[PDB]
Amino acid sequence: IRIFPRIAGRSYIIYGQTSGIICKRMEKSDNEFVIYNYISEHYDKFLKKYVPKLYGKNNDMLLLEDLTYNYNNPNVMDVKIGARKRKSHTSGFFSIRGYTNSHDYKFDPDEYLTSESTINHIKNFMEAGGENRDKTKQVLLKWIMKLSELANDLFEINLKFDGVSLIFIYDDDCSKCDVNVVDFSRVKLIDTNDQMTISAVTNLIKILSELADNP
Ligand SMILES: O=P(O)(O)O[C@@H]1[C@@H](OP(=O)(O)O)[C@H](OP(=O)(O)O)[C@@H](O)[C@H](OP(=O)(O)O)[C@H]1OP(=O)(O)O
Ligand SMILES: Nc1ncnc2c1ncn2[C@@H]1O[C@H](COP(=O)(O)OP(=O)(O)O)[C@@H](O)[C@H]1O
Ligand SMILES: [Mg+2]
Ligand SMILES: [Mg+2]
Repeated sequence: IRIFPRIAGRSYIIYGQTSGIICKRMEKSDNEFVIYNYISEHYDKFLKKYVPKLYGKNNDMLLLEDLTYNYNNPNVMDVKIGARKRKSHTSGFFSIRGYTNSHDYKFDPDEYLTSESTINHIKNFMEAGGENRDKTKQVLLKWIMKLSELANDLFEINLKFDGVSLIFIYDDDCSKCDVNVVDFSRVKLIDTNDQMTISAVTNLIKILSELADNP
């Protein structure tokens, strides 16, 4: 058994016994599985664009696509865009839960931040990408392109995305990047769209667009 280098969460996550798969234990209920299936049947396009593939279930374990698999030198950031259980967001509209090398910058997931500190932590996450500005702003722009489409699509989806995170990834060489939505354990059916979750994504798009544009 090989422990998966998580960025955040308390969940039991291991490498699969084969390439490109992780096993996440459903700790408290099978609700994450129920919600993958429900999204599979009602919003399959959403599942295809924005969510790691669910290959299968093994008792309490989900076999998930390893979002880090195709990266020589992956940098990962977990941002919670869904509602916290109780507790307000550490950055108002969202909470950064962790990032690759966040220890080196004295990052603390319990610390409520100003806009300045929030933006500095995202700048911190981007430092591994090096001083070549053209290729780091390409990463920012590919993230903005997918996040924009996600915020657009969220208006047409009647789910409360309580607890869901965005996983931002980029390779050290800035050759490759992505962002995807994870963690549906606390997602709920509702009769409208999720304005809190949409505001989290639009606020991130704002921050990233400010970085992509600064000189
Ligand atoms: O991620 P969602 O679901 O929102 O809730 C998590 C909660 O976050 P928030 O909701 O308070 O942000 C964490 O509290 P934090 O240390 O961040 O204050 C809990 O430690 C964690 O429960 P744990 O697994 O530790 O028992 C929850 O996950 P779960 O309920 O899916 O297990
Ligand atoms: N499919 C995935 N591929 C790669 N890393 C993942 C994947 N899903 C989760 N992770 C990693 O695991 C961490 C916790 O994921 P999450 O599903 O939110 O667990 P929890 O429900 O315990 O919060 C993330 O911060 C990320 O580092
Ligand atoms: Mg989580
Ligand atoms: Mg969870």
